[PDB]
Amino acid sequence: AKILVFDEAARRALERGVNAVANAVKVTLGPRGRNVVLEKKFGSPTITKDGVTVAKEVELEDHLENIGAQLLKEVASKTNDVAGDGTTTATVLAQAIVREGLKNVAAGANPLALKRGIEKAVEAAVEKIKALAIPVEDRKAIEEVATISANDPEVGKLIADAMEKVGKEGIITVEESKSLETELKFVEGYQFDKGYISPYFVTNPETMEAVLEDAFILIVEKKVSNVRELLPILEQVAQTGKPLLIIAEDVEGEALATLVVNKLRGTLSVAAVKAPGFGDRRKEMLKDIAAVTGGTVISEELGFKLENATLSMLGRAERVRITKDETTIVGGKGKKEDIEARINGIKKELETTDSEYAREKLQERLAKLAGGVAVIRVGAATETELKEKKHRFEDALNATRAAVEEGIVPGGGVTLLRAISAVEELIKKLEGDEATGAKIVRRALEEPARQIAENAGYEGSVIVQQILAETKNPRYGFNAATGEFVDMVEAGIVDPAKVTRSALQNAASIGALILTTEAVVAEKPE
Amino acid sequence: AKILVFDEAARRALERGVNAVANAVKVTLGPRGRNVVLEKKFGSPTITKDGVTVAKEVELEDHLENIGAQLLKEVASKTNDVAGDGTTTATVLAQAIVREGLKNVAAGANPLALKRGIEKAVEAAVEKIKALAIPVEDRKAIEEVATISANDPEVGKLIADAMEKVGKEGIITVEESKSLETELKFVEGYQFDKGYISPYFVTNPETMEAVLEDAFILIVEKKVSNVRELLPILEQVAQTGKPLLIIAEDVEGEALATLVVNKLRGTLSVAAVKAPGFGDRRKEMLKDIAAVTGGTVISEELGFKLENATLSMLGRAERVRITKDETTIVGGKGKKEDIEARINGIKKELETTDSEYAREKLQERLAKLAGGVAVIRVGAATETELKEKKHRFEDALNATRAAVEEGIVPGGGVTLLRAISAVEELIKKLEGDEATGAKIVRRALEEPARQIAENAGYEGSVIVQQILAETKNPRYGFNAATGEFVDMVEAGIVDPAKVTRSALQNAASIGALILTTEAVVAEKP
Amino acid sequence: AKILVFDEAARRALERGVNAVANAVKVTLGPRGRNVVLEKKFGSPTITKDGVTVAKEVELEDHLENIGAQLLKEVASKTNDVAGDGTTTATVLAQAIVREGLKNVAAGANPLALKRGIEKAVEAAVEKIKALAIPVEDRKAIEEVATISANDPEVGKLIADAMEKVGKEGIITVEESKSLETELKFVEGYQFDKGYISPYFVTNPETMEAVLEDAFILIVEKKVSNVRELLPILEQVAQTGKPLLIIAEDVEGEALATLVVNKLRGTLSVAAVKAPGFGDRRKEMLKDIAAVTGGTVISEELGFKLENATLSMLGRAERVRITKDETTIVGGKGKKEDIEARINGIKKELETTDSEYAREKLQERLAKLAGGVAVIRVGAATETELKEKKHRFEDALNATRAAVEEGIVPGGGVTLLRAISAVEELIKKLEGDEATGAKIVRRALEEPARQIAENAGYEGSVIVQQILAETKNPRYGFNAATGEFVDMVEAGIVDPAKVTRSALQNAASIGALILTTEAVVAEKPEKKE
Ligand SMILES: Nc1ncnc2c1ncn2[C@@H]1O[C@H](COP(=O)(O)OP(=O)(O)O)[C@@H](O)[C@H]1O
Ligand SMILES: [Mg+2]
Repeated sequence: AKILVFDEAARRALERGVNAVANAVKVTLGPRGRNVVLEKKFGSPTITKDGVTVAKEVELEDHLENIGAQLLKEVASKTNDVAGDGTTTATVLAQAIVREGLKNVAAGANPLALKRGIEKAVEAAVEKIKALAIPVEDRKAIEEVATISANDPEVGKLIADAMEKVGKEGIITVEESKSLETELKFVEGYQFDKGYISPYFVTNPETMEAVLEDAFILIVEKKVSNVRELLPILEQVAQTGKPLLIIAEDVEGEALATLVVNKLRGTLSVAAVKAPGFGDRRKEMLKDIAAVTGGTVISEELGFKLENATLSMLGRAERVRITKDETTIVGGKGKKEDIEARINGIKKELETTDSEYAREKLQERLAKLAGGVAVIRVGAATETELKEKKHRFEDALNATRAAVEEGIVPGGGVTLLRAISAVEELIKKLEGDEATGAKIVRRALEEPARQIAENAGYEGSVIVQQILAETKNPRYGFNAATGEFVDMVEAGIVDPAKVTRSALQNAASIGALILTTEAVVAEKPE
Repeated sequence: AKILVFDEAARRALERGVNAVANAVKVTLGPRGRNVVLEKKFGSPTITKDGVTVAKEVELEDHLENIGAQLLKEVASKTNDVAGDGTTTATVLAQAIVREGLKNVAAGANPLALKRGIEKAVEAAVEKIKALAIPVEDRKAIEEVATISANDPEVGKLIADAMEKVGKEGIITVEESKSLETELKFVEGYQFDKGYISPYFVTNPETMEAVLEDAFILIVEKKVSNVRELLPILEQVAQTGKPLLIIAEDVEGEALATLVVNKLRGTLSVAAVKAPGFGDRRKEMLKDIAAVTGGTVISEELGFKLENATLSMLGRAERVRITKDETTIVGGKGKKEDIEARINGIKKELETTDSEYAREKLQERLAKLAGGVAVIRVGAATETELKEKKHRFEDALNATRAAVEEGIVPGGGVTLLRAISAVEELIKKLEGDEATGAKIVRRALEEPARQIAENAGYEGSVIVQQILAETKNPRYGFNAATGEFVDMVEAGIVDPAKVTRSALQNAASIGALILTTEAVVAEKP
Repeated sequence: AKILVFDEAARRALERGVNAVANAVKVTLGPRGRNVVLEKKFGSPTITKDGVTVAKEVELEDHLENIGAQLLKEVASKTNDVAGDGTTTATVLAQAIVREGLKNVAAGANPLALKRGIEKAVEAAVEKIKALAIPVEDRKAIEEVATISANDPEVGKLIADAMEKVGKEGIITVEESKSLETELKFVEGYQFDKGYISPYFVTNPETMEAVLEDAFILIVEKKVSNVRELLPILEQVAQTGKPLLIIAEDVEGEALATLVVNKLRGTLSVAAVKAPGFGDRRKEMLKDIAAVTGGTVISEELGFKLENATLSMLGRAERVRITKDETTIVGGKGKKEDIEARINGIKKELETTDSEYAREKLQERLAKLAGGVAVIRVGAATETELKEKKHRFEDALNATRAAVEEGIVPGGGVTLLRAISAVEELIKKLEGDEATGAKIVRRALEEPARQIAENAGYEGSVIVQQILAETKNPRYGFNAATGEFVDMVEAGIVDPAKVTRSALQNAASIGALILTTEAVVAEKPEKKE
């Protein structure tokens, strides 16, 4: 029992959703976001100033409107997913683009033409972001960036060192130490891009992660779907009192169902994750895990049933962190020999490799194993003070890492504003509805800056003007925090150019999507 | 299926909740609070005059409005949590601040500016509370304070003595004696800031505590989540007929589930508490416990499984008291040797220590082990009369202890009133909406005093005036109890300056929060 | 049936209404202002840019909110009454004063004091307006005032042209032309809207006119129906060989039949035309006609018999045109002193006339007598366009009038911005809420300048700052039409000091009142929930 909806009817419904999210989220953008209250079904209410936190809690009653909300949240988040920030900024830009877009379409503008224009606009914008970016590759550079985003010259050093040694494609993590001091330690471990097969395996509802400490790592290679072939090992581990991380190529049917039940029951704290990589590439990576873990790849190939698996064929580590997009293994306890075994065998095969693509990938396995897993044990005094430093340091890390990828640009929306000039120049060479699109982007670009100042209790439009007024130094901007105009850079208010380029491109993507939408097939109230 | 709400729509909703609580609560403020009737689903109705009692029972049907009520209750209670009182007073102040705040915001005032001013106002107010605070450090001082908060000159003495000997950073506890007399004894024991992992471990529903007498103290270091590795020791202790206190770094899954079931079942009376401190700091404190208890830290480090734990590796004490925020061990039966062993090894490492922070903390461990554990065995006659004295004396203690940290000020709202002048001076240097905020706080400050007189059946505004009239002695105030103006201090109507400073700062926090609220995402019915 | 609303509840409601109207209006303010579309009961709608016109159409469903809407309308109209222009400006200033003020009331300020301060602040403001006023002294100065008020160069031109060739004491009229084009035309001699009492009088068959060259004017107050009384003069004239125009309350019966027959005969060339006005004014006008032609009025109440009339007491003119409904006496031979004394009798009488209607009647007389009557016939392709184009002319005139009266000041709200420094100085001498009151005006004074710039696509606050910034030459302002800061006066962006002063005084009058509200007694929403 579906329900069809076409043309403006549909686009307007989606927009409604888009606005629901965007309006709740943008009140937090900038140094002085406003408070958003979220109520928990059981616990008492919560108050935030974090866009992502609020975005997660936004779900609308109406199917069609919700579809828009979800659709926005998705594309918006895939910004934080590649730069660890700017998910809220992408939402704001998107709202604007959607609004003006639908307005002009309703006034007779051609959707496709608007799109062609919105795209050309963004290109020009991005190109300005680039030519405006400050590279961060020096030692001092990387440290300073992190030092700021963390607000701790020490953690800055650590983050810098951690990167210095593990490398760009290396592994770095922030762990909640128990000690009251923050230190940097280079343990053994691995990390691949796969996450919990079921959101029920989550340990912490807030962070949406599944944290396992001192657990076994059952490394399978088959599709574990039968309970009978799993109960044996599941039992041995049950009596161990320890948690279990399953890394099969997939866990479905009974298998996955059981794992989830006992997990939510308290019988056994587990978490299933799909095997890293694909094809030949995968078994090779499953071994990399067994090596650093001290377990063995239970492959049906070398003939071996699961039920006959010993509570010793499965390696283990000090801590395992599972995200919906990534699995991390800290404290690998495999034989330092097996590990160096892969590292070398990987280098040998690296000389025999000819395709640049294959090379880069062996490179990452090489950098994961070697260098290992730079860990930043975070010291606190309160469970509270910890969550704080934990978050702060973690972000500072993601920030800095992104910062290195695409340089940095002036923050506080200022970079997006400087992009306007580039869009203006484009418009002068454009005409028709296409030019209108370019104009739409140009208007959008003002929102972030404006919204920040606005949230801070200032006249958005006014500040945005005074900023665009200064043409001398493009780094000239408004620091909504102190309420003064300064050099955003020299004021330590910067953003990973990667984050900005993304938020924009993503927002513009959602916009183009909706303008090009001619129908939506939703589910009728079940 | 959520439900968004923005701008004034939201703020007004929250305010509705804020008022629901506040209006039910404030009718109890002061020496003559009015009666509030609360019905119990099963038992017959209840009547109170206690703000906190009433606040707990306030839950609204509307999600949005309730959100406000809960939000208030939280911030309001985190005053009683740091001073053991003034939760109701913080509520009243908050109601006022929220009202005037929203009013002026609706008239076009800038929220942030109002905040900036509400803040500056509080500062100046607090600063006056301080400069007006009565220090409690004398012998008579500390005794009198406690004597009052306990309503027992004897317990006052004991509390005074207990503090006199164990010291500021020392350990003091109130235990439910079996004797019909109240005494002070200086045993052996420990105490850390961690409570029952599950509210189901509670022994007394009223006091919300978990009291275990002559129990074993299974000191673990791993995350006990498996039943198999716990059943062995759980069984040995089960046949002992004695209770058990588990102090692992955490108890979850099956382990925590089983412990709770048998507890509520009657199979085994236990209670799980998380391990004190964090990190290296923690294992060091887990040993301090084993030392005073006569047990051993079951650490997987020194290689040792839990199932193989003997009913002798776990020390024991005469009584263990568990609160949702604190665990107390009275009657430590560890070898007097193992104890003095930590005391000295702690002093040696204390000379090698250089960071002032690390020092102060070894200081508390040092004061916990040494001085010991001043215990106040509480004598009663009824299980009822006991819970009462228990609570009363315990609060009196916490009150007095806090009273020593930050001095005392005139009660009956009078101190808050004296803060007005400070706010006035501030306003004269302020302008715009910022000045308005300051004015909001200034108006709020009158509520407590006013409300008290009101509840007592007098003209609030009138009394509040006659008080602000006298400029000579700031301790001049109205005693709603006798219906006469007197020296609040010399009249024994004082308040821990810490309590007051908190209630204000907290209320003003809720206020600023709501004014800065632009949206709320609630769950649909 | 009533509902009693107090405190903030009441003020907010009122404010909602105030803003409802004000925001519909402000959309028009300035050169880049746009139009509002007012639905009419039957025909096409009204498409204006005029404050009061829009304001008057606004009617809110909620009683309290509506009361607010009304109070604001009053500000609009009373300003239109006192100056005919600057209604939008007054609305904006009122809105501004109401919000900034209502805020302060919520903050605990005493409204009464706020009022006193507002009042004092306005006085100081007005005084500064006068202080910057420049007297209108030439064709340019006027072309400017008009071009602006109408927001059209062309309109400003014709108004200047006409105004010039009709003197500042003249009279200009706006009429509905028939072609697509607008035309400016002057009325030569004395003329009134009465035509030939009988089509037979016609002289030209191609123009349906009655042209009498060098003729005698017979001015009879009473009617005329009896042939007898006429014959004596008709013979005297007939023998003169000259044409004759007879002006009497009416010419009927055998008396008219005579003139016609003789006319058609060739006996005597004549034409009859009813008296100009009515009541005592056509009596006073006949005399006007008298003084202009030179003849004598056969005043039935001065003691004159038509039968005893003489060529000695007849009016004489160089020419006479009579259309189906209009009469024009060209080249009247009247005595100069008779005219002037006839004129200065109206002047030395206007200075005692109140009802603006009586001042308009006693003005078209003094206009005719000064042969100074211009008329702009506005053309357009559609009724809707025309009705607005027509209106713009009317506003431009009202402006011009006011400009001549109290002077001219720099436009674009610039002049009111300059009033700020005055209120500022005043504040330094004020205390308490009274000082707050003054501050309210201080802020309000920016609204006009802001909204103009705003509706043009600029930052209100920004522009107002740069203006208030350069304090060397008060004539410094922003040209919201070109987007450049300039000397407002030199740029030709000026406003009649009268409208400015009025707008503010009216805005401030209602505004302050509102701030003193503490209760409202309205109708309980009839059958609603
Ligand atoms: N080009 C211009 N630049 C700056 N101000 C202008 C310009 N044209 C008109 N104005 C100003 O706009 C104002 C009011 O315009 P208008 O829309 O006609 O409303 P109102 O009913 O108040 O007269 C005046 O102060 C006038 O001088
Ligand atoms: Mg006008």
